[PDB]
Amino acid sequence: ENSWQIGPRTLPAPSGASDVLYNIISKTPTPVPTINLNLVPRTESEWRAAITQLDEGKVDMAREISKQLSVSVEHGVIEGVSVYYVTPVEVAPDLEDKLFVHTHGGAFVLNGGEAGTIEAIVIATLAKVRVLSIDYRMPPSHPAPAARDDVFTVYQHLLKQGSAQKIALGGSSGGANLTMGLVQHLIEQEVDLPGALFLGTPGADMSKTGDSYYINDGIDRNLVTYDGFLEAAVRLYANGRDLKDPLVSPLYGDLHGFPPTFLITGTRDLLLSATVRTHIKLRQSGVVADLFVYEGIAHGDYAVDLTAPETQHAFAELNAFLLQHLR
Amino acid sequence: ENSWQIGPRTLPAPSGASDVLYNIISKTPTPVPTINLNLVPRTESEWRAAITQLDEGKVDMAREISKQLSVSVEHGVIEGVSVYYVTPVEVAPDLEDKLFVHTHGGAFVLNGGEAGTIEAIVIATLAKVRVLSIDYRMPPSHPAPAARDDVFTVYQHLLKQGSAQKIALGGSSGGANLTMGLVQHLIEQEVDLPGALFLGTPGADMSKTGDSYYINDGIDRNLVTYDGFLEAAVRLYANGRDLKDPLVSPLYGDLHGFPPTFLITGTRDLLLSATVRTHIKLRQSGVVADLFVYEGIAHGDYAVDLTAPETQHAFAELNAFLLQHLR
Ligand code: NA
Ligand code: NA
Ligand code: NA
Ligand code: NA
Repeated sequence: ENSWQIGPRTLPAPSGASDVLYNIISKTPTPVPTINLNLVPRTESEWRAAITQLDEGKVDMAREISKQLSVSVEHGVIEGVSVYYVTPVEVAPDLEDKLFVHTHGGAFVLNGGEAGTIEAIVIATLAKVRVLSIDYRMPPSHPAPAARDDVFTVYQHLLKQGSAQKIALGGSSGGANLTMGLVQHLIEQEVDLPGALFLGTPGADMSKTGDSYYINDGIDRNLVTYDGFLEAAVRLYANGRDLKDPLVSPLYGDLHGFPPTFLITGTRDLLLSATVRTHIKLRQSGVVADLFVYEGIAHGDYAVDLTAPETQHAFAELNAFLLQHLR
Repeated sequence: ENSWQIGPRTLPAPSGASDVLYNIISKTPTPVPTINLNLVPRTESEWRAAITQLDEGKVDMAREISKQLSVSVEHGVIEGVSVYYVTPVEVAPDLEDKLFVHTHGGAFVLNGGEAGTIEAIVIATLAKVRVLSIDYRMPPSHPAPAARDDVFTVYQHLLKQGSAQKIALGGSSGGANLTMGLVQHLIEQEVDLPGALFLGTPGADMSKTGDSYYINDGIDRNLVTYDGFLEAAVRLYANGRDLKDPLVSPLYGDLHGFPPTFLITGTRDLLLSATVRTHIKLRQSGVVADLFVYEGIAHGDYAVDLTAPETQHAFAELNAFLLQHLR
């Protein structure tokens, strides 16, 4: 109760953002925290229903972007793990022998299958690099650490094929969580590390620790609130582990030895704190880490409209970051 | 009215911050907007009283830190401009021939005289570099562009003595504003630029534009709110100019050609948006710009307690930043 009671605030669309983002936000209704507050699956069957509902239309969006941008998206399997090969029409000359291994976002149970390729498609086209998106097994059907295992399995296979230094690894939210956890494991096991990491709005701390969980409650148009669904998803993922257990919230683990890391979030992101806390911990641990925070941007909004100047800039920066660090 | 109405929120002290910062925040009472809402000087006499009131105790803190850290703070005059030579006991070997020219924060009327040396002392001692803090003339007695002129006068004098490349320039809030405006002037006039800039919580856009003005209203324990005093101070500074005039809000000006820039802010900063929008605009303009956002930190909180790990880290990064860019 040493906490602050903040009165109601009024939040206008941000004229500081691009016209594209300003218009997106301006057309977004005030986020409604009761939906996510009331979406609390308890049974595996309720989970399957919630998940389907939340994933609705994702595949359609993915294919639409793919067709429009001439991105090839092809399902395959690597050592039993579902993957998607995502090839853009233009691969940067110096990224021609490089690979971006992508781990999709969503809160640990979302974006299975082709639904998870949206961000991979964005990265592929705009960062001009081939992407391999890992369709890792998720709860409720496949409790942790099935997802962790899948990412590790694909990564190990890739190292049989070529140098880890030519590989970038990452993604957003829950996938960024697996990415951080994987890298920590690799460092422990003295396995070769990726040449670079991408952590977009990472689910780095899934306990309700972080200013933005409180400050941006009702302000992040996508996650809206930690309470209800997100916490339930986190707890499903945690599978009995403490939420500050580094296996659940990798921010609490050691970040020394991390490859150069690129992080992105925005002023309205519920995971803004998770992101900047991670960026700071990386820097404090002697890691090259570049942070980008976009005015107006909520969780994942940097990869929702390819015409946003924010998005075009962000991935042009990612491209430059991959050119600098991958070899 | 395309705005979102956000319900009241509860903001606990941030466990993700350092213990030092957590205890500082935890001991800070809920910010109270009404005070700054009611502090609205209209007359020059009322300004002088408001300013005196707000500056109260600053010199004492400056002197206390100085003594405690063995920092020499010496008043002088350069071409008629009041300055403070701030010399730390330890200057980094490769910063021995370098100089950090500091422009104090406060909202355009505050921290005159020795009161302005606090951040200079923190920078000098933690970044291990000599600081020359410019005590520029401010409203109400000296309307803009007196401050602008004073900073330019000192800078021009310094270029007569040595290479601009050996000089870093910057500070926070209002001073950061002058810094941005000065560099834009220098670029226009084809004058040699500093080797590096420091923009802490910059007053880069002083119109009420920026998510953080709204999101962090009542959450920044220092500025608290834009309404009332801060707006009054901005308008006094503007002196009839539009608040988006680049001479008032340099974010709106051209940032191409800027030297490498180091920016710092935090999750609770009312000027978080000003900061990240500047960082993004700099990066979009081909400028080297490194952003640091600290969980829990509000306007200027990165230079308020030298024992905070946030502060120690931030200025160790600044040190590394100056070592890389000054030559
Ligand atoms: Na930024
Ligand atoms: Na001031
Ligand atoms: Na002054
Ligand atoms: Na940060």
